[PDB]
Amino acid sequence: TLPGSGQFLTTDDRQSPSALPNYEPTPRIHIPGKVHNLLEIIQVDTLIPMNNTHTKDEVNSYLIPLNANRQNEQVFGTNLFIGDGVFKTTLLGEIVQYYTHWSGSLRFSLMYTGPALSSAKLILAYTPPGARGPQDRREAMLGTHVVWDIGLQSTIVMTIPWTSAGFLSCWYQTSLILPPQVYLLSFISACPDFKLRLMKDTQ
Amino acid sequence: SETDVECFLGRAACVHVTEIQNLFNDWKINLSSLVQLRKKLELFTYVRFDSEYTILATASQLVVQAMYVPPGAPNPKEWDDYTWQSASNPSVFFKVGDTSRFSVPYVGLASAYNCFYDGYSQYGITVLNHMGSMAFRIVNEHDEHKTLVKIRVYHRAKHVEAWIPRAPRALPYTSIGRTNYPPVIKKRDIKSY
Amino acid sequence: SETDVECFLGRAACVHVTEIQNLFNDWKINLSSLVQLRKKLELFTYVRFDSEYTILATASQLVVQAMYVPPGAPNPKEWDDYTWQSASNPSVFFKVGDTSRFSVPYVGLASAYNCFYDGYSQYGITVLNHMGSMAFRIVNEHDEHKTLVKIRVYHRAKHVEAWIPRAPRALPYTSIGRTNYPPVIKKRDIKSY
Amino acid sequence: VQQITLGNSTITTVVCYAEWPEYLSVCRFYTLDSKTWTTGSKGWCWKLPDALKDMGVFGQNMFFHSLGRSGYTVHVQCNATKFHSGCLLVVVIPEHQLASHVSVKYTFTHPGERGIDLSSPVKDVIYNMNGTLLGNLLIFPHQFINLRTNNTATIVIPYINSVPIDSMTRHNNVSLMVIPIAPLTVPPSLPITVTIAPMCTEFS
Amino acid sequence: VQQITLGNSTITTVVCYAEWPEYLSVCRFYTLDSKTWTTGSKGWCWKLPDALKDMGVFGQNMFFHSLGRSGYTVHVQCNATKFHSGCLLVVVIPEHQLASHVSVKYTFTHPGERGIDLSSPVKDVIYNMNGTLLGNLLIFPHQFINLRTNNTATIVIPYINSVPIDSMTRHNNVSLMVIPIAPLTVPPSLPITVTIAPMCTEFS
Amino acid sequence: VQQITLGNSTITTVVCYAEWPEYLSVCRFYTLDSKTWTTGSKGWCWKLPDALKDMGVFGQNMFFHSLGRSGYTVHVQCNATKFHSGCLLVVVIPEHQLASHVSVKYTFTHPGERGIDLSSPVKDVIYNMNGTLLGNLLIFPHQFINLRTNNTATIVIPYINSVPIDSMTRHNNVSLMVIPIAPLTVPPSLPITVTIAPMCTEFS
Repeated sequence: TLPGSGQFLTTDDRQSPSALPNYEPTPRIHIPGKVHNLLEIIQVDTLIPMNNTHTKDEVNSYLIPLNANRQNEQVFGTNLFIGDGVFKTTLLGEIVQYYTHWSGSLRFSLMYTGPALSSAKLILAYTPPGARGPQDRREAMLGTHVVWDIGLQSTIVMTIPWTSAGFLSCWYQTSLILPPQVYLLSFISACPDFKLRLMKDTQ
Repeated sequence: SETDVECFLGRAACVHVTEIQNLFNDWKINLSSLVQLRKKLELFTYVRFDSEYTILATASQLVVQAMYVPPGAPNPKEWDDYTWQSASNPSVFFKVGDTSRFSVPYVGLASAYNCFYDGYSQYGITVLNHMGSMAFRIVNEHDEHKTLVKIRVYHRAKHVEAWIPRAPRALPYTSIGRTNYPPVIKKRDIKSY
Repeated sequence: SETDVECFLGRAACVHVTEIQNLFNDWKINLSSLVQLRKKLELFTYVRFDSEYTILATASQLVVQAMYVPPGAPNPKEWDDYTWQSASNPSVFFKVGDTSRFSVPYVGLASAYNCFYDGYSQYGITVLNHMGSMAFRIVNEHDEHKTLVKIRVYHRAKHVEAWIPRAPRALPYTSIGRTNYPPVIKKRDIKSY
Repeated sequence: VQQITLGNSTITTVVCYAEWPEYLSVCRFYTLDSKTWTTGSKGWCWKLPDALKDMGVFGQNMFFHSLGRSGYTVHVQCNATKFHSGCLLVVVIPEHQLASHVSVKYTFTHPGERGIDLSSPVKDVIYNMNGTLLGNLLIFPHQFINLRTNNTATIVIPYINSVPIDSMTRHNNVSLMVIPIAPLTVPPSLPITVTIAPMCTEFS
Repeated sequence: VQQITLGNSTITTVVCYAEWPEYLSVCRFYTLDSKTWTTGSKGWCWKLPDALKDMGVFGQNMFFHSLGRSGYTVHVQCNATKFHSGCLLVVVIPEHQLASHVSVKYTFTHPGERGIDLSSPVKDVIYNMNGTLLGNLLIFPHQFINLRTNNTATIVIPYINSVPIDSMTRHNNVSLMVIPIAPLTVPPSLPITVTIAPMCTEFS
Repeated sequence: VQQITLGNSTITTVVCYAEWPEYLSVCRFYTLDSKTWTTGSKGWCWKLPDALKDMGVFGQNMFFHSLGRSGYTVHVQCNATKFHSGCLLVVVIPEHQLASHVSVKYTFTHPGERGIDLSSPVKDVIYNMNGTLLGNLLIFPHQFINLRTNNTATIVIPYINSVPIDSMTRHNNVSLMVIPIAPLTVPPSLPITVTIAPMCTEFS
């Protein structure tokens, strides 16, 4: 017998004698919605509780408030820590916090729910890791951004570059023209290139 | 390959930590007692896997019988019951300090075990995810001193399959088999990075 | 064939000699604690090998749990912590007097471990050569006497590869992970044979 | 185009889990009581097939035969002008175990055509009736109804259960819930008409 | 359709003299401060390339190299609902010699990103800053922005100069002006967002 | 022959680990302050890419992008007549962990273009800053500059690091050191001009 014989290594998956070798279990049928890979379900976009400034959790916590008669102010702003803060309870931070290293591309989306008469221009500037997040509309517009006209197109989808932490700000280019409080809906998902390794256990 | 369900739910967890005397304990097989395994199981509605128990018996100051009681067999009521000797209850005899290992097939009645059941057959009392019961007894006789044999059962789900992904659980548990709950989203302002 | 790096660095060394009580010790895996292994490792800048631990537990006047804690998992703070039962921490159960044996893959973050890092991420504090941590506990319960189980861990580097040969170390060490030093060339005259 | 005809009825007008309802008669549009989405509504929950327990031949055959198996096409309509705003979240929750406001009593887990108005089991919309945040409920088949963008939402639910046929009176396979995320802001009430048409309805 | 992507930036959305900008890197959308078209606005004037003198790599390379040569695609956006009226006149004036409110001082002929608000060189909109009536300014490449009809106006300006390359810091090749002809009547302010993207930008 | 031209610059004039720098613009000769090899000099140490942290476009792009990856061609010149003697040891030390004169502070491990004059971390040349004798440092790519035999030394350093790209501001990949083994004996000072040209410079 070689060293380490008669030990029980919990990570050693071995075949074992069945205690009921004759019992034929009930046959397996095809139930719909099988998930083979967790990268199948992080592809689905889920709401971000971005308004953590609320003291209790409620559906309003999924709503980023936007206000009329605001130009050059900041709408929202977030870090990309996928284990604490605002992302810890989303589907991304709920599966990501089971592992240690998350190398993969993200798809970050927003949806405007205001009235059909309202319109606004928001700057979605993406600051990569290593720089300081913008604190005014000009540093953000001088960078990488998409000019999304909320009045025309109610939904924008932005592909965040491969990351393997960077900042994200929103600014009013023009004033919000109101009809004669509005809310923003933010969604997060993962691109199909999102790997996951060293599965851990939170305590 | 670490994100596959065969690897995510299929890791040996300790489903029960008991302590026997030289007397017995029965335990309904319920993997949802572990909030680390329960928090992984509740991201799916149905999950079907064959079971695999590795049982480690440790003394504290001998032979350990590990009996898997299938659905419908009577559980022991005394240490000297006739049910301990029933031929349909499989039992494994191993020494204290060693470890036992066996596998039980899919003993549910549906095509998968029911992690959640929206209805009545007791909203949570369902017989579809009942895998049976485990009884343990130190086979000895009037030993002049009592030695407490701590038993550590390690179950590993193999051939894991999952369906109907569910929302992840944010809050703790209060009961077994019921979703009854007693702010998880921590407060930051909203514009500050 | 004895000068190959698979044979020069790939020999089982005892990386830690501890003594437990019947209580625990955690230890950051650092092969550079051994000046015989450190003097061999510092002739190369980066070296990448899978690990292999053979653990010998000896009593002195039982079951020994050898848990490899991967990078990012919480270390135990009490002997009765919940972290001892975390399903992601692999643990091997073996008797005192016997020996355990397992292998851990390359758990560094770079393409090789960093034996030297010219910069900051603490000049020596780098997370690239962190292989995790080992915790050991004698699983027993209120045993009426305390028996000290000396544990001898033997690590053997396998699939050894090395780069950037460095100058051999002539002087002793003063700290862990730092090259800080406190005449090695012995005096003869220069013309005398 | 806009006149989906099903049986003897006619009405004027997102596949769940990409699995179309299919066999191993009663397919008609049942139009429930229209809900009033006020400014202070917290949501609605319809249980299926329990929501159709008294609706004609479907509800009768639900009680006559014990085991049954039926699919659905759910039309949820929030008719509005081009000045109205707001968004409703229509989610389908398989085996929606409720948390009580001890087990939850039968009269509320099986509320019938009226369903449970969450603004009146536990009615906390933030925890999905189970201690899970409402935002992580987006893994299920959904669609947003933005009066800016849309006015109809269609959810095709297949038969999702662990037995091929089961007693429809003691177990709800799926539950339609409609939860208002952005509140209705209007220049103060708005009707919601939900019409449930069972498709691929099987019996013993 | 409506997502013109230029470089690392992305935005959501009349060739001057029918001469496309062409060579003898820095092509991105610069979104200036949005102007407020009030009921009493008299106009705006942006100088190019002076309007881009501090905007990142374009404004830096404008000051590093003396001679340069750049074309532009000018998007002027007056976002509005279907109740708003009014029309803005976007004209491009080559070598727009201004008339003083003696020569005109440098701080105002080269106003940068802010430009000159004509409602505050001479600011009389009736004489085009030069003694010529505003109505005869329609010979230049223009487009009307009628919120009834349109909401965007695009002006493609080529490099119009008498030397192949010239010092960009002392001479404005073209000047964008936006002059409100019909006043804004609404059931009392409306933003204008101007985004200038340099194209075919050349240097020494 | 003797006029290696690189970019807009022109100068008048041993592959490390036999691995040529190669990709997975900014390639020009940067001529540092000439060092004075006096009779009592103990050596010089240049950190790369930290030695180029403020030198134009190379030093700017070093601070703008976090991750970068660059190779080098290092020319070290000790111009002399045919009466001068002495030899300098040019060595390249990957991940040159210094020993302090507790960790060594950032201002000295990252000294920039000036480097560390070992005649002023620990400055003991006998222990290579790490407790290893200077003589065993010959395993690294070197060349002797004997004014009797040579006057130039060229060291081609590839990118030597464990990650394909890394933050250039917190980690020095390689360090050029020039240590005088035979002292300058002359019939009492001699300049050393070091010109570093980055090649195969990559960024994020």
